[PDB]
Amino acid sequence: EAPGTGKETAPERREVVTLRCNHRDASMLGSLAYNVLLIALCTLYAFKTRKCPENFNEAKFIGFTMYTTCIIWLAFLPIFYVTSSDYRVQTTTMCVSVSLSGSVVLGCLFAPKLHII
Amino acid sequence: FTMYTTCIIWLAFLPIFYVTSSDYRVQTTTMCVSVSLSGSVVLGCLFAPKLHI
Amino acid sequence: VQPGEVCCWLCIPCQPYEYRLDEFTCADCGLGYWPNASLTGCFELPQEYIRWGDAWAVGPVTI
Amino acid sequence: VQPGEVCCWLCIPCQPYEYRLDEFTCADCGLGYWPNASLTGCFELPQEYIRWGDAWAVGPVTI
Repeated sequence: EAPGTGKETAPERREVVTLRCNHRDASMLGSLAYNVLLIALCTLYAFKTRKCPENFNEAKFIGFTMYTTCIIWLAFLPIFYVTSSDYRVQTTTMCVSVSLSGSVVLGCLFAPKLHII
Repeated sequence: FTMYTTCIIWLAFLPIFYVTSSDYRVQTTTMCVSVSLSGSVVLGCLFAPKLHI
Repeated sequence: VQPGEVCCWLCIPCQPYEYRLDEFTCADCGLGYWPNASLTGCFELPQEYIRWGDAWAVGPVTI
Repeated sequence: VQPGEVCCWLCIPCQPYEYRLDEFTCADCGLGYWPNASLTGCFELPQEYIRWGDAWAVGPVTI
């Protein structure tokens, strides 16, 4: 498509400009989908192997992490899709979503690691 | 477990309305469906034993 | 603007975002600029995004 | 609008939210008003959202 860096975004009211990539607003969802189905099959296995008390019942923690990640992604995809007009707000919400996903992954899977110290 | 699920649902829905609060013309319409989804989440948390039986 | 007769003129602002070419015409030079105090004008408009200058995105940084 | 000549005038469309005034200049009702072409009536008092309306209401009330 393009390396990016689409400068001088033309707004309806020519007051201020904002720097952005070429088409990082609607094309990224495609790549996002490339992971979503993955996550899908992943949580599918998380539902298939949820009854496994092995590794201090690590299958339940895997399933919980999958549930939280799938919920936050199902909530983040339409938000990132409908907020493509604004730049600062869209970047802020996608950044908050990414940070929340990373934090819930580090807090749900590494919960027994922190508990046993 | 259901309380933790409801809490993470709250923590996931909070930024949704926090970012959808912009352009309140659609926020006044999404408030109803957000409250309905929250009520449905609480209903599931409460009736998981009722749904199993 | 020049009326039918060519001995008077009406002083009206055509557009605030339009380049000031002549005393009778009014047309923009480029796109996404503002006429500055210089003679050329309709230019000198950098990107409107400060690097870590606004306290509105400190949330992502601290998280 | 009246040019430097008193003989005739110049036809220029002003802002649309202005009322149907005389041939001097189109008059406005102020912020938050919309006149008509019948008697220059600027009331524009609609409702916010009708109960059980077909626009973003049927789905919510049904769910």
